[PDB]
Amino acid sequence: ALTGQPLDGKRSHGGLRLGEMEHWVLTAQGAMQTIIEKSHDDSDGCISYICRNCGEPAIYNASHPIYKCMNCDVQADIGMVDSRRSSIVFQHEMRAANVNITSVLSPRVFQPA
Amino acid sequence: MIDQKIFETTLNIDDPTNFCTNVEAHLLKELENIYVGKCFKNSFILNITGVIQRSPCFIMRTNNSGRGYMHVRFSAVVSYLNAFDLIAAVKIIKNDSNIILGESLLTEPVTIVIPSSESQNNVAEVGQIVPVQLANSSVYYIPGRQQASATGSIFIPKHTFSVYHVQEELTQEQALNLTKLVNIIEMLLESRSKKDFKQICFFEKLYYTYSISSDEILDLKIWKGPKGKEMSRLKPCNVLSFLYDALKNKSSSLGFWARPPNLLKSSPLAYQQDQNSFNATELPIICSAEVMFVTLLKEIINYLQFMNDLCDTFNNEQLIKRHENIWMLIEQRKI
Amino acid sequence: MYADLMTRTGQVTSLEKAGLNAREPSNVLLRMALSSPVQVLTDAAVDSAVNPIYGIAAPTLMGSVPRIGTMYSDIIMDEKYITENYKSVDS
Amino acid sequence: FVPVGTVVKKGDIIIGKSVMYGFDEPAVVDAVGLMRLRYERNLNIGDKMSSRSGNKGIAALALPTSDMP
Amino acid sequence: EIVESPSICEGFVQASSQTLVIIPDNERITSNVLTTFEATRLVAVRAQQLAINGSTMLKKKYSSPIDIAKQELFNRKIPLLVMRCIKVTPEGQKIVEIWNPREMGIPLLD
Amino acid sequence: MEAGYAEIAAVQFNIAGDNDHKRQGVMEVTISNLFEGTLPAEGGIYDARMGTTDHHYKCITCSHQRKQCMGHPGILQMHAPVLQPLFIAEIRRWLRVICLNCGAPIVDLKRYEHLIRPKRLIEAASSQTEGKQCYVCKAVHPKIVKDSEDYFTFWVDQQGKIDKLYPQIIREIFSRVTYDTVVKLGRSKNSHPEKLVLKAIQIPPISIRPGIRLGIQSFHDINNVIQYLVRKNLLIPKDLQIVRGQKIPLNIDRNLQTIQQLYYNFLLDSVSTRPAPSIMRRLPRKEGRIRKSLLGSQVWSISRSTICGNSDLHLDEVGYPISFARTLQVAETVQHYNINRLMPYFLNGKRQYPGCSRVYKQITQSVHDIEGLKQDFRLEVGDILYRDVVTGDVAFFNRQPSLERSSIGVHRIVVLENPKISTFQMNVSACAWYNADFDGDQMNLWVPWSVMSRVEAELLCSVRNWFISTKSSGPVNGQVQDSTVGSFLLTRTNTPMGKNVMNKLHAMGLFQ
Amino acid sequence: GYANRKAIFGLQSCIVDYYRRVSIDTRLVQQLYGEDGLDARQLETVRFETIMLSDQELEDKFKYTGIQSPLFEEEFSRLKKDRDKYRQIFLNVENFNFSQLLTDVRQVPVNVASIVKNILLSSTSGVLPFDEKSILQKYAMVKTFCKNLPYVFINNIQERLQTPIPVYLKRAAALMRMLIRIELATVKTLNITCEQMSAILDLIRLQYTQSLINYGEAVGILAAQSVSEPLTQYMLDSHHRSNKSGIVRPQEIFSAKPVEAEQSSEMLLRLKNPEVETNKTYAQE
Ligand SMILES: [Mg+2]
Ligand SMILES: [Zn+2]
Ligand SMILES: [Zn+2]
Ligand SMILES: [Zn+2]
Repeated sequence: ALTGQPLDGKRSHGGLRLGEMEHWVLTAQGAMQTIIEKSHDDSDGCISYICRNCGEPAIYNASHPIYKCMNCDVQADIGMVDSRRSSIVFQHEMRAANVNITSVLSPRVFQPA
Repeated sequence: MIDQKIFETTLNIDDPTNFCTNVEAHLLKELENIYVGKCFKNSFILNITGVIQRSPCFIMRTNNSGRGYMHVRFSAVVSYLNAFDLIAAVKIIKNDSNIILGESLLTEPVTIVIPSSESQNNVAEVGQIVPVQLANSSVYYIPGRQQASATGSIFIPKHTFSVYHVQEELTQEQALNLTKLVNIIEMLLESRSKKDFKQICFFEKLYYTYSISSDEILDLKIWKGPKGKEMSRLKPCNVLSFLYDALKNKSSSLGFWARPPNLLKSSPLAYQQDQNSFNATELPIICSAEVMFVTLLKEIINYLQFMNDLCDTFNNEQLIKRHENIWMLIEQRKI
Repeated sequence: MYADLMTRTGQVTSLEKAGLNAREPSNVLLRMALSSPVQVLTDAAVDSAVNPIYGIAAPTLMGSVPRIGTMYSDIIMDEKYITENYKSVDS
Repeated sequence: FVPVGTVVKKGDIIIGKSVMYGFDEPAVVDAVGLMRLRYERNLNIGDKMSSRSGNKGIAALALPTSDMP
Repeated sequence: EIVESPSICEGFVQASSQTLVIIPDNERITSNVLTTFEATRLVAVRAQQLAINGSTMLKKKYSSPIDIAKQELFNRKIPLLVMRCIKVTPEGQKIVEIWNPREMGIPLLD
Repeated sequence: MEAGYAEIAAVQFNIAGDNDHKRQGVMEVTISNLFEGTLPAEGGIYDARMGTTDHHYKCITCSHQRKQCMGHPGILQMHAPVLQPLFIAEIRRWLRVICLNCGAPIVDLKRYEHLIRPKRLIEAASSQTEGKQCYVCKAVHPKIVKDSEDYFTFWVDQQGKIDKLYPQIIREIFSRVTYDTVVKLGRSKNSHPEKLVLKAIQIPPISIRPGIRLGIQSFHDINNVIQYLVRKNLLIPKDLQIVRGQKIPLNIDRNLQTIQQLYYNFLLDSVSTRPAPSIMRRLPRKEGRIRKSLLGSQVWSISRSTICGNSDLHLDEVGYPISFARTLQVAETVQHYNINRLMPYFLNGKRQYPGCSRVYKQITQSVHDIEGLKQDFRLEVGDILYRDVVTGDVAFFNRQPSLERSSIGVHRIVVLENPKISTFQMNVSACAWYNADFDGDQMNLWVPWSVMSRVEAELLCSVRNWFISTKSSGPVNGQVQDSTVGSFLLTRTNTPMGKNVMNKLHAMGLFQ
Repeated sequence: GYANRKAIFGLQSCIVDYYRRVSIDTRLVQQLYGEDGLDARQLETVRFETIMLSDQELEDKFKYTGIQSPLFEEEFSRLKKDRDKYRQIFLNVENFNFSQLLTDVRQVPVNVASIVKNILLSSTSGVLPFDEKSILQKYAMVKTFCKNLPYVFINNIQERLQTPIPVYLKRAAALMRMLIRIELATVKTLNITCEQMSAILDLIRLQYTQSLINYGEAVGILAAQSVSEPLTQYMLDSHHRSNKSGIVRPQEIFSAKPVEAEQSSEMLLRLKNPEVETNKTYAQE
């Protein structure tokens, strides 16, 4: 419930672990798409929304029409950022300790004209 | 106020191979399906004009879907209702439960919550088109919504008028900015001519602060404006002409400027006294010439747009009869 | 590689928390991953550190994927070639 | 409960005094401290044998009597 | 006088937009040979896009998206481009290097 | 309206004032009622506006189910201000370096301007400022001492007059500090010391604390401490004003102290700088958030089993049991080129291998089990078919500990259709990559199911690449044991019988 | 294990870039990966013949005397320069190493000798007739190829335009330039044809290009793993041979310990003169 990842091992009918060492091996091989698959699609991977105007977690819902940033009542500019529920929990826990995490989305880039 | 604005956004391309077959056509179509008809960046988007700049069709790298994305900088036509704007047509949707709701029927959608504290508002009946004035508060353009949200009340003209203290002379560089505002009036003035002169007279007399009988129209070369009760027999100065003469070195406006209630707001007439020989309850406003001219120029557009919109809203006698109570309400406060 | 990293700043630096703090001070997330998350976070907050997202540890902690290997380069659709060789679906 | 001697397949209901069964290896209800399951376990490829002097080894292949030397 | 701290959002100023600067073709300095990573990425992206939409310029027929993408890469028909980001100058530019896979050398992927 | 695709390019850490908590809070905790029937009590620590942890109700804030809502923060208005547990030392330093009567510093800004910004404040705090006199205030700076019984209490002993500095008084003190002082001292605008006092703490999103325990203790959860904090805040009088030289009733002092202690334990309890559930205790250690969840992850679609030798498998092949090939699936998107090849899998279903398990309809955006499928169901372009693993499909073969980049390699699967075999089988010469032996060693195998992952595995992580060791640049694989001895015997010039020769039949039989 | 994790996090952010350099967020750690820009798995040990030869032996073996032209004297002089540079550099490596000794075997990206031998065997045509023009063409081809060799670190566009080459790239290509000079000396490739020579050069360039390190490589993790693995063998082995214990010295190296804490310190001082060093009694005094 907390992290959203599979449960632990065969005893709980969960998944199997790919610890830090496996991630080091995969990064050394350069297998980033394999990492995406295993650690996001087969794991707690999720979509998180951040307001570009203030770099804070926005509120977005397509089915029920919601497009809302708390800090930017108007002027909200929401972009969707691929993340992991574990990372979102990490950032929420950091915020819980009065540490304000501000995410700077990569700037938009345009051709000369 | 219809205007041009420039936006920046990112579009998700779900079928990059098919999208790139015709980028321009696909790009415009996607923008219209997403933004047109919604509030975005403290504005309401009416129609997309074009794309100023865009980016190549990048491919998402943080997920295993093959979808692409594109940054686009497009200019659209947006409407930003300010404070004190006059909305001619506001159909009441719900008056019961001491709650008065009305949605405008003009080019710029807006939902107005009319307070029940004022008695005049309670006179409104559901399904009746009634002119409204937006309150001093700013309009909330909640992003994503399909219409603005504001609060206003039935337009009862007020006698309280404000003088503005003019100290700095208007700079030719500043003049160029104002000429754009002047251009808006010219189009509005031309449109007013097309509307029959009989219908404008009824409404302008109704919303004139002072009661006036049928008299000779105070005709001007710019427009045939109506007459009014002269205050101190002063000579009004045609602001529209002034800017026209301002382009001819006639930029002397250091004296005081004001438009007392006895002036028909639509007509471009300004009583520029040398001194503050006004019944101004509040002290003159120490403002620059640009601030004053912009303040007064936008006032003309607000009222001029109001009259033209009134004629179109009420073009048959059946409707005018249906809202006799509304018209009579202005008479009660008429002074 | 070992020697060049350990002598990057002109002085011999360790392969430890002290050495990392001297080579990549702004990388708050990487140093958090190594050890002492709470102390690193406190110093970063009081310092108001700005942490660029690079390397392996920082994107991983931010939930993203490192921009290395297959993700180093960018792929962009070739509009000209597609326009000249392909037909729109709505035919 | 369930009858004694019943094939307890994966994803079945065995009411005990524990219905779920996800061991993936079929079992049999030995008794109904109750609900005993017994498996007929033979020597399988991958089982580990060892001589008395250490020498642990894994059964990697099984051959018919005709193929043995 | 007493000062009340504003919120972090008010102080925050979002990064200004950048302008793509395509280095002229003759001023490129990166390798004219696909790296193994780049070829793998090209093939994977093209295969996924084929999965989304089956249109292709390959004459031969294959029953799986991966083979179509690999053969498009080897026969120089893949409709993608490779953009190498050299530097992001603080002035607000993103200097890049656009390469056409149909003309570059292809590594040994088998 | 749609949210475009973006990626984080930088993270900025800053101290969060109560103003931020007020701005970013969906709800405001008012009542202490844990639950109102089945649904969460409104205005409580479980208010659905903050998020949802059950399938019965959705997120009021963003109308999402338990999944797809990221947790939505809240607020709690503290009647008495509270010092931030995470920045006690900063408060101490600022008190040491700042005049209490006025905001002007009691030290020389030029005395430390030369130092780099992060050190300036530390050096000023270290410098002795116990007896100095403020230039604009005739007051002499007192002596600041930290109580030895807690980590969050500050005493001001002035000429032997001991007085406790309550959080409201500290807030007043820091309120007068001018911005120029913080800038010169090194800290930035966002780190103004006034922020270090909170009058409204943040209630964590419900996501961080999913252990609501609905459905009917000894375990201790973060929710209990938050409920205690809410109750004690309710106990405190709402309008309490403290003054530097003012006394307070004993019970009030104890209540404020216990609220401070509750907040401190909630944020940091076991952090060093048993029933101690802390937000910050979750981060450190091998079992902490960062090392167990973010760095490394549990994954689906993965198998583990014992390994065995098989001389008939190539170096780059692994023998996969049939049952595992049925459990793990490969997702194929139906298309015009795919349809004919995918039809046999669809028809076989779960009855005969090769088959399938599920199909995802593109029109309906839903997945259906193949077994219960209705006859009307067909394979239309755009659907995803989850077929079985067949011979030739690549897979990732891993042995732990993963000490080398060869510790994970991609092997072409060979499905062992014999139901008896239940072990992964690889050529003995392949054990060099993984440093493995057929002595009971186990290995992990997972089959890529996404087109991009499959392409990456087949083109990049094939074991063919790990033939030459990165560590040493020499070969990794070759003949071992029986193969070496047999090579010697075959190439041996003379045998005990005589010359090492064979007839045509046996020469052919060598290559068969 | 512990030092393995510490090293991994220390070297994590070292990633190759589009210039083939190693950097940590644009901050250089190496001007060129490994100072050669090559993958660790694309190298094979090769022997340099000229290193240990005497002056007279080198002249006898490599100085081609078929044609009385200054070009061949220049080529032999280039071989001599390369030999002297190799000696001077690697003799110096001896002078700041306890026991590291000069060798004539180095790991190179391409085994030129193997290419030449395979081409000769595949297309054997006997002793070719002495064609003076052909020899000069082959020499010019090898000279131009050596000059353009550093461009393998750049595209073929810059090679065509002949833009300036960085000095560090020239240095990176120096070793392979010397090996090519040795293995393609006019004496060695006397039977090779011009078409065969062009094929050999193209194959050499292709093999060189295929050996360069990829752009997104996480080389820091590779180094961490490759150096952590042998440590465990040292840890156990040092225990059996046991200051100088398995863990004491690696910690000293990887913690930048001060000299005071440097246990098992040593020095290798040498006698003032080449003559007195032979005597052991003087050394003992
Ligand atoms: Mg073993
Ligand atoms: Zn915002
Ligand atoms: Zn939600
Ligand atoms: Zn003072």
